[PDB]
Amino acid sequence: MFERFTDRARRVVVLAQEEARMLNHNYIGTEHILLGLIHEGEGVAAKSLESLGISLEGVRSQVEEIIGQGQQAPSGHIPFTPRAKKVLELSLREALQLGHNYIGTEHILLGLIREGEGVAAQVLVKLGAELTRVRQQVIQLLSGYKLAAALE
Amino acid sequence: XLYAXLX
Ligand SMILES: [Cl-]
Ligand SMILES: [Cl-]
Ligand SMILES: [Cl-]
Ligand SMILES: [Cl-]
Ligand code: NA
Ligand code: NA
Ligand code: NA
Ligand code: NA
Repeated sequence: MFERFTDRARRVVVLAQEEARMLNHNYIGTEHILLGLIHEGEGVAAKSLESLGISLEGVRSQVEEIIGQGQQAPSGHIPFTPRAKKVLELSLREALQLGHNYIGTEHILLGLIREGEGVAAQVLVKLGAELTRVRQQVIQLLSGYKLAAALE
Repeated sequence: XLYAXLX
């Protein structure tokens, strides 16, 4: 639920919508969630993806090559695809399974990996970030400086 | 939640 999202995780969603709009896409899919995670730039998700060599411009290029740029930019809110909804539901599940009381960028990316079957997943693999490796990078950051920060 | 945006 968005009430439990951190400020940074809410920004991921807002940026995902902007990324769909700039591509003239009429639904926010997992590929746009991925773009929002990268565009946010500072959280666990962005750091994990950067560490595997994934870039904002590379993902944008792949989305344009796989889906195609749309024809007119939509106005207003852009609805989630069914799969993007599933990913956001899984972000909540991932936090619950870990025992966490918040939803951060880490959990959005973990939910994306857990669903594992949409355009973001296709793009990640094509660009050299295996889904299991993305998950490992996220978990390693959680076990490291995130746990350190919580203990201080 | 869970439609679009932060809804
Ligand atoms: Cl909510
Ligand atoms: Cl870039
Ligand atoms: Cl966060
Ligand atoms: Cl996906
Ligand atoms: Na996915
Ligand atoms: Na596969
Ligand atoms: Na590789
Ligand atoms: Na590899």
